[PDB]
Formats: sequence, structure tokens, C-alpha cells
Amino acid sequence: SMKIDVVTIFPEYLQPVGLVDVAVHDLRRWTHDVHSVDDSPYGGGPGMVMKPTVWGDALDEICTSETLLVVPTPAGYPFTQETAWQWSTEDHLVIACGRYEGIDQRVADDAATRMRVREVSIGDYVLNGGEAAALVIIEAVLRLVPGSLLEGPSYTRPPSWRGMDVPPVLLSGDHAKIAAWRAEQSRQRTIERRPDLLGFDSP
Amino acid sequence: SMKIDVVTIFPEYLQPVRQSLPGKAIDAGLVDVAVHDLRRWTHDVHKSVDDSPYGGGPGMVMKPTVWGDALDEICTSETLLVVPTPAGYPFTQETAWQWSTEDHLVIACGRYEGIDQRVADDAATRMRVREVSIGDYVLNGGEAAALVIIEAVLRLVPGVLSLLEGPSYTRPPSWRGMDVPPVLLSGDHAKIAAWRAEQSRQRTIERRPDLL
Ligand SMILES: Nc1cc(-c2ccc3ccn(Cc4ccccn4)c3c2)[nH]n1
Ligand SMILES: Nc1cc(-c2ccc3ccn(Cc4ccccn4)c3c2)[nH]n1
Repeated sequence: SMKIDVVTIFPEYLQPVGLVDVAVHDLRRWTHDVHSVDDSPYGGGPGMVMKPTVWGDALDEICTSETLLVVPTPAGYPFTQETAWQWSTEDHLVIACGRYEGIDQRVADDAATRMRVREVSIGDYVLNGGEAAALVIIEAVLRLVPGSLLEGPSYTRPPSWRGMDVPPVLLSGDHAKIAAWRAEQSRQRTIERRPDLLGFDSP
Repeated sequence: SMKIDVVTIFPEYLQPVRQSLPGKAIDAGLVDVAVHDLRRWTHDVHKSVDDSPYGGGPGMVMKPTVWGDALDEICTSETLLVVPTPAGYPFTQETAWQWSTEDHLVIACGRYEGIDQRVADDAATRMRVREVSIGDYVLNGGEAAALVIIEAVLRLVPGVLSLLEGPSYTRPPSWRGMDVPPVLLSGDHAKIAAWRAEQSRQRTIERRPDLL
């Protein structure tokens, strides 16, 4: 059993969500001011940084000492399939979705004193916020909840379509020849598309 | 000006993007995002999108017949076809920059064990096709991958929306026993830049040693 809490300033983005309960929290519910979640960065620079004070009160109410705090960030550790397996057995996940240029560092540092904190990246691209990354994390984790190489090409009926035939080995019904072909196709694809997985230089 | 078409069996998954778009960008004709149900192009009364894999195996493969019809109607010869897949080329920031100047993007969102390979192969004979992965993890479909692709591409299109970045700080100067690093309040902007560069290198060594 697992509980996932997602904290964000845009709770509407998280709308695409027995054994698991998923709750979305608006961060602006923890502001006592009439107007603000963001302020200018110390030391200068572009954009805005999310204030630590608002995040502190939100995570104090939601998180326990057993909580694993997930902070999506482009500067984080790589979130992989290995990470997804490690997180699928967790009791409580809190995903802190940032916006603007990110969250004040002291939020992750403060939470690390009472709980386990993971700053993670889902890929080498920049998103506008952690909301999209949260949806990626949730999907990757939840499909592994109890209850190595690139995948080869997949085919289904008809056997001939638009003048393109399904590879005749798959129709033959020879399990040993099918497995040998599929392994060949997977290894040829991994060389071409992701040579790093087999231990070669990226293009 | 950019048109994005998304084809999926779950069109409700792509509600975040359409909601997150500002009205000013749509009214100026900079962006038009349209979501299409794949079951519009089904042939049978049961509205079948999937069928059993050739050569055995677990799970199901999405039908080439239904997908072929959908792409014939939506795609032109100037279309760049984006097909999210765990076995694809890596989608990076460089990939996002290249696609930000494109006129027509069609994202084909698969489910089950993926789409019949002949769909992309047929499309490759008359248009540019990109099979892409957003990371080294497996999702249930291409819908979450599409939201990632759309957000990354569109934020680089103006008005629509290397080492690792160091720690960022804001008000207050003191919070829960932690002070903002005094260098950031010194007024020595040469020293700040050098401090930020060192923090960037330290974070890169610790978190992403592959980039060095
Ligand atoms: N793998 C990832 C993670 C992210 C991500 C996660 C959370 C936030 C909150 C804000 N931004 C924007 C932003 C812009 C400039 C520098 C830092 N951050 C985020 C981006 N994108 N791609
Ligand atoms: N970087 C990526 C891409 C995907 C992705 C994209 C599209 C589909 C359509 C179906 N599945 C599930 C599935 C499971 C087992 C083998 C093949 N596919 C998808 C997964 N996940 N992570």
C-alpha cells in the first residue's frame, strides 16, 4: 500500500490521476498573506525563486519521518528504472512541484534533517515546472507496485499491410528462431539509438 | 506559428497542456494544440485499437490499420511525426530547440506494448519521423511523454508560455537555522559568479559525473 501527496501552485495540471491513494495539495493554502510564493534570487540572476517559508509549513503538515520527499529539478540525480523499483516499495511519497526558476535550497536541506530527500531529474531538458515530472514519476513507479536493453519492433495483424510484410520468422511459429531474431533486433537497435547502454560513445 | 496534434486513446490526459496555454498565444496564432481520440479511426463496432503480437509474447500491439488512417488524415508531407517509445532516441534540450521552429508536430501516443512498426515505417516514406525516449524508465503509454515534449518545446517558442545549476536562495536571509551564503549579499559580483561556478562543479561531480 502507498500514499502519494503532490504539492503544487497549479493543482489543475495533476488532473490525469484501492492499493494506492493519490492526493493533490495547493501550496497557496499555506500562505497567510493576502497577496506571494516567490521572490527575487539572492546574488542576482534571471527569474524568481520560490520562498522557503510557504514550503516549510506545507511539508510540516504533510510529511512524517518515514516520508521520502521527491523534488523534481533539472539539476537533480537521474531518475531511472532502478529508482522506480526502489520507490515502488515505499509507504509514503511526497512530490514537491516547483515553479519559476525553482525552490529555495534550504527547503530540501531542512527536510533532510527529519526525512529522506531525493532531488531528481527525469531527463536532460528543461520543463516549466515539476508537475509534468511528477506525472512521469507517478506513472513509472505505480506500474511496478506489487499488484537492460532497448525493445525490438512489434507487429500485429494483418500479416501484409500497404505492401509491407510482417517479418516471416514471426509467422513461422519457431520459438527458438523468434527469440534469436528478437534479440538480434534489440541489439541492433541499442547500437543505433542508445550506444551508451552497451558501453560505447554517444553521437 | 505552430500546430500540435496529439493522437491518443486517452484524450483527457492532454488536458493540462490546453489549460496551461495563455489566451494571448492562441489569439495571436502562435500555437494551436488539438487532441484527437484514436477510436475515431476504428473500423469495427467494438472500436478495436489493439491485437495480439506476431511471434507470441505478453501484452498487446496497437493496430496498424487504425493508426494508418489517423495519420493519413492529420499528417501532411511537412509534418514532423513524434512517436514516444522506451526504445527511441533520447529527447534532449537540443531536440527541444530543433522542434521549437517546426510548423506541424503530430505526437502519436501509443499504449499496451507499443504500435505496429509498419506505421512509423510507412510514414517515414513521405514524412520525417522521430522515435523518442524522454528517459531511462518505462511508462504505461506515450501520454506523459507527450506532456513532457510539448512543455519543453513550447517554452522555447517565444511568447507561447554544460554543468548543473547551483543552489538558489531567496527571502528571508535566515530560515530554520540556515543562513543564505554571505557571499550572495556581499556586493562582489565577480566573487558571486566564481562561487556559483564552483557550486555548479561540485553538484556536477556529485550528481552527474557522466557530464564530465
Ligand atoms: N528533468 C527536469 C526537471 C525539470 C524541472 C523541475 C521542476 C522545476 C521548477 C521550475 N522549473 C523550471 C526551471 C527553469 C530554469 C532552471 C530551473 N528550473 C523546473 C524544471 N525539468 N526537467
Ligand atoms: N521514455 C519512455 C517512453 C515510454 C513509453 C512510450 C510509449 C508507450 C506505449 C506503450 N508503452 C508501454 C510499454 C511497455 C513495455 C514495452 C513498450 N511499451 C509506452 C512507453 N516510457 N518511457
